[PDB]
Amino acid sequence: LFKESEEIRTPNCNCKYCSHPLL
Amino acid sequence: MSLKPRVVDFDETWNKLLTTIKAVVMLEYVERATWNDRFSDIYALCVAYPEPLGERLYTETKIFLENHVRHLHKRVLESEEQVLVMYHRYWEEYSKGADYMDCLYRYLNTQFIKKNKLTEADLQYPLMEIGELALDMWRKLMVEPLQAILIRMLLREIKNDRGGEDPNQKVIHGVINSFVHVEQYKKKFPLKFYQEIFESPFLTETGEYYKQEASNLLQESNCSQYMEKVLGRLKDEEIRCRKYLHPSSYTKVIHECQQRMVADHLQFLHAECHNIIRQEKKNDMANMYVLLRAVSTGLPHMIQELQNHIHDEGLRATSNLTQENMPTLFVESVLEVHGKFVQLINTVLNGDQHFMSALDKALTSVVNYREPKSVCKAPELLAKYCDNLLKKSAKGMTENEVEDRLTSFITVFKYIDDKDVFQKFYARMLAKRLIHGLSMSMDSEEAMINKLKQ
Amino acid sequence: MYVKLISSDGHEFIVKREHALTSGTIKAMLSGPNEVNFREIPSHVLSKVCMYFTYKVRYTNSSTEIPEFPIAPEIALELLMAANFLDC
Amino acid sequence: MDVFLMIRRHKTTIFTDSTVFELKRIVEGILKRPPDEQRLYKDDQLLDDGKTLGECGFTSQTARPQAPATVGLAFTFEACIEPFSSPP
Amino acid sequence: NSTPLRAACFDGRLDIVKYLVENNANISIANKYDNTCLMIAAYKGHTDVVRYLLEQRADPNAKAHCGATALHFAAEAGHIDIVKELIKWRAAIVVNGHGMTPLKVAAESCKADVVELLLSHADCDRRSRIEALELLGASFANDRENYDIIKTYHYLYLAMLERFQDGDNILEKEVLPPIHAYGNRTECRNPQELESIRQDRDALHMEGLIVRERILGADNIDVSHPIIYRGAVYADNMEFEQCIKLWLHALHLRQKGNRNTHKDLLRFAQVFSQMIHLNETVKAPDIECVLRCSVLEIEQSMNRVKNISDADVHNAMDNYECNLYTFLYLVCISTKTQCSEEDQCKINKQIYNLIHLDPRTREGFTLLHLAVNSNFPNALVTKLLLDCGAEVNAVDNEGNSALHIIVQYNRPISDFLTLHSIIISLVEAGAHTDMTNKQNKTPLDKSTTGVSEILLKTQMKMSLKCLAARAVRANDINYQDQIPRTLEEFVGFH
Ligand SMILES: [Zn+2]
Repeated sequence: LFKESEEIRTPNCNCKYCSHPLL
Repeated sequence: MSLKPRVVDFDETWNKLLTTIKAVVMLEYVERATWNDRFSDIYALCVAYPEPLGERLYTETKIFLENHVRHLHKRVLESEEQVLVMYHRYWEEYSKGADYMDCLYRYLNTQFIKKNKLTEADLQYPLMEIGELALDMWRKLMVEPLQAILIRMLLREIKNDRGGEDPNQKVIHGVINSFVHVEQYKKKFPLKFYQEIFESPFLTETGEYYKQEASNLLQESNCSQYMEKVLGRLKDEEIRCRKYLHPSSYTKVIHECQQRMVADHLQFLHAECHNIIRQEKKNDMANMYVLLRAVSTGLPHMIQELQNHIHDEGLRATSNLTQENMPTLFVESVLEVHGKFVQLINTVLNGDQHFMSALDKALTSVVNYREPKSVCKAPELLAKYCDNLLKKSAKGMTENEVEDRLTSFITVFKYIDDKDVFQKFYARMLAKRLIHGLSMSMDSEEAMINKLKQ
Repeated sequence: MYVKLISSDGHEFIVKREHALTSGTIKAMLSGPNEVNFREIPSHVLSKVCMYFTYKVRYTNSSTEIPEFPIAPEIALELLMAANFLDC
Repeated sequence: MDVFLMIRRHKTTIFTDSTVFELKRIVEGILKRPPDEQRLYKDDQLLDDGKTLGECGFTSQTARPQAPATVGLAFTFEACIEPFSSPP
Repeated sequence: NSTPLRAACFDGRLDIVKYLVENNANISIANKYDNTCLMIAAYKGHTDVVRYLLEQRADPNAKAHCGATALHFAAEAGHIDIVKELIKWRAAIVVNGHGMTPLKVAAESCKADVVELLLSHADCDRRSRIEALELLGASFANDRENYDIIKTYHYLYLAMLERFQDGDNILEKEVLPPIHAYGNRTECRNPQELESIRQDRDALHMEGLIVRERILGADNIDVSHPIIYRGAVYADNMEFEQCIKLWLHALHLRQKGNRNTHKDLLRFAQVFSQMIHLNETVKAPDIECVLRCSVLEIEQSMNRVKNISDADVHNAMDNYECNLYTFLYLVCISTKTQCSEEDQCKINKQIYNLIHLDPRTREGFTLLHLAVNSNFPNALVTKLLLDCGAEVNAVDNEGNSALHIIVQYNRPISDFLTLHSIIISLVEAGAHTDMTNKQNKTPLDKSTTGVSEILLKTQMKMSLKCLAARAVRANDINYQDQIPRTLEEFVGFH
């Protein structure tokens, strides 16, 4: 049906609001 | 020989080309050999190895053409009351010159300006071909500075033509066609200049003039005289449109003229409609129909009055005879009414679908009426007619004439609303006549049974 | 019907008008104020472009095969240059 | 039928497209001169009038449009082919 | 900058943590984002690891690179035992660089009991309590998986009563203006309105959305995710129009937030693909115009971003190809959906704005090159691209042109009409038939399908320019300084 935005976070920074791209 | 790029003195070649173009755009005579050499000169200017001189060529051609158009404008404006003739003369000369010099800058038109002109997407969402450049700055500096004067003279002359005097058809047709050719190549809405500058003022002036003329005619003349006059004026308007204006504006001008002519006074025609329908005026029937074919208001009232007149006449004719004891008389009267109104419609109303539908409605109102004491008497009378045609009745009757009578009866039978009662009467009388054995022929009876099938 | 091509060298090539009306430049030069005389094109180049006009009319739109035009190496450069002038 | 010929008169060279006499009539139509006052020469060899054009040696193989064959034309006694410009 | 102690704290092994600590483990040293072992353990909810590190005099009030603390992450992850321990160890209330407190953090994360404990904490003000309860209710209203209508209404009602708890002074919500994208409903200010709208589930979702937008609008927070879920549910409800408006507002907020949206655009185009497929589309081209303008702005900005820092835009480069594929799909939809004159005019305006700047890709593909090759081989897409100002003579990195790729089309008999239409369209408006690509080649020679060969051969118009260019290129004769400059390029073409 629908697939949620992935939003799998950067392990280095734990602040959920911070958005650090992962290579 | 030196087709390879060379160090070309732009000043000298431009000076020679300036003398050439001045004769070319003014339609002065230039020798063919000189033209053939100016082509090579243009090619040399467009390709010079130190720096292509094409941009300088375009800029200097723009300056020369600007000087030319400004001098033409000053000479035209200095003239008074001859603006139209003078403008038409220089428009012919300049159109010929601009079409010729587009050829003379062909290489510069397809190898330098083309690769730097803004694309179609660019314009849709200042460098453009030299051939149309003359027309474009003609727009910029001849009509735009003089559009008011030009439109005033054009409208006054066309108003004079409507008055009765005949102006120069060629000059007027030329100036309006120039109002289009100046934008003849714009790749989008070529008539924008035309629709903006001539159509709107012309449409407004025609509307006002024809409102005045319609009021004057309505005051002056009776309904008939007025209506053939307004038909003649519409025809003369079509003629004037064909003579002067561009073809695409004919429909708009005719529409405005007719809406200002009859749509303004539809109440008068509608009021006269009852009397004119019921008092046969077949010529005015056709004229009313052609007048109100365009305006939507006229047609339905025409239809209603025609249906009312048909119903009144048919009901009167049928009600003249009561208990005639001969149903053939009623059928013959109905057939006569139907044929008369069908031929009237096909003659004056051109067999219009709405009018024949109204005739069918009126005829259905007749026949299928409860005014006689016996309700549903029409199917019974139809049955009696069919039996009298089929039954021997101690009479020798022509089979072909019986077939003709049956074919005529087919129409009135189609007009009657109820056929089940007629079918029951048919079955009963068929059984009766089979028991008594009185009939013209089985095939003749079979034929009308087949006629019932269709 | 017939147009006289004249080279800068001095030759007078005559070909059917419809043959020579396949180049925009020739149409331009024949329009506005016959006997078209190039003061620039040499003889051999004009001969090659003339043979091209007959080649355009026949053996074209031919599904079977269309023969390649033979262009000599020495004349190729100025023939290509004449292509621009004639706007072929 | 598939014949294209270089008819040459000194500097002048016309381009044509099977009878020799009808070729001379075309020469009438172009150069405007009587037919019997002019004699054709295939490589300076006289061709008799009224013969079939194919027999003289011109055919679809050797009269192709991209490489037409040459026929010398002289007004009745001969007045020679003038060659083109030399390739640079 | 990672340390083995941090890895041990991430794993959750108490024995390893204590063994390393007793053997001179460094705690005050953090990672590249300045993250402490206590704080990562708090985010992971290892109560034993957290209580031992606190015992080891490790700083509990540590400030991360964004200002968030261990209490923040423990509240976010719903670890009541951790936040209780940190409060025991006197964890100070710290507002992070996102302008949010651990109470507010737990409020946004729908950790209702963590919110309860942090309200039980002494150092809380009435305004903070009210805002925390309101945010908790709003997040519960639009939560993807922790959704609860009853909890939402209860917490919002308690917050609003606390607003009205004092007769002398009543706190009135600073409600934002109603949004057409949201549905033009206005957030409630009085308990009566909330009691009226608690019956309507959709109205309470609306109220939660407005509360979240008001509370988190000032801060730098990605608030689109609840909007994403709400629009997904509305699309599941066939309410595409409100769904479309919701995703439009989400894209606008993302543009305000300067966040990558390739996935969002991909989804907002995939929804169009599906709703076209169901044929229930009644698609509005004017809406698609806003999408096209937005994606144009996004792609231009991210192209500039790639230009600024090439070393970190490999993923952004991939998103660039993805965005171009999405735009191709949008053009496919525009072909699918009929448009009005003004709607088509705006669509062509946006497409022309894209085209005017040449969007080079890997291997040099332009819009039309992507439109012709297998990505399929859309026809009216290519025709519209050409009509909007795309270049038929555009050169790829390999050197090919538009015609080269399309004539190199597999499966010619199927979609033969598309192939023929594309060839006819592209040869018009300036396709050179014999553009050599890389080493000398002919697009007729490159094509391997007989039908396409016949098509362009019929479409060929010969000229001395092409034939003589071929001869000079084959003979390798020097052409510079002896040829017109415009024709210098033409010689290189062949
Ligand atoms: Zn070519």
